[PDB]
Amino acid sequence: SGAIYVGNYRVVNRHLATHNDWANLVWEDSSRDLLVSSTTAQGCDTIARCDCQTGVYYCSSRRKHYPVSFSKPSLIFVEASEYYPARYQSHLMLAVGHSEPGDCGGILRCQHGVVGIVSTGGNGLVGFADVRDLLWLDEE
Ligand SMILES: Cn1nc(C(N)=O)c2ccccc21
Ligand SMILES: [Zn+2]
Repeated sequence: SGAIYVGNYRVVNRHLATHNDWANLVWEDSSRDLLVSSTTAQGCDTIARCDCQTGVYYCSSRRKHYPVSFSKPSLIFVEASEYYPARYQSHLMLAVGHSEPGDCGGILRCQHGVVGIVSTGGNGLVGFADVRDLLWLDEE
């Protein structure tokens, strides 16, 4: 579980989005597992714009922030989980590290701020959904 609070926008895993998220929707994408909803207050998190392939993510199923090297945002295949079956997901960066399904929402961060959130993985791999290619999050 976890969200990005960038201004009056809550960024969540689409598969973990609440009735309130859909009742106050902005943008969503099934192939990216990303949903942005509206908020009644500006947030405490800033977004990264960069091509960094290193940072740190929160792994809830360890209560640890792990340093990680991670791929650039691109197309990958995922295996069956509690939410989705074995499918492909886009704009998804991968790294070596522990992730279960419940680790989704945990933030990934580089020097430039928030890179994205846990969304995918398996077999000592963790997959992050990129929010760096969503520049509109900073404004409006
Ligand atoms: C981080 N993570 N997200 C999923 C998913 N949404 O299917 C997954 C599945 C297996 C292992 C790790 C995983
Ligand atoms: Zn950075």
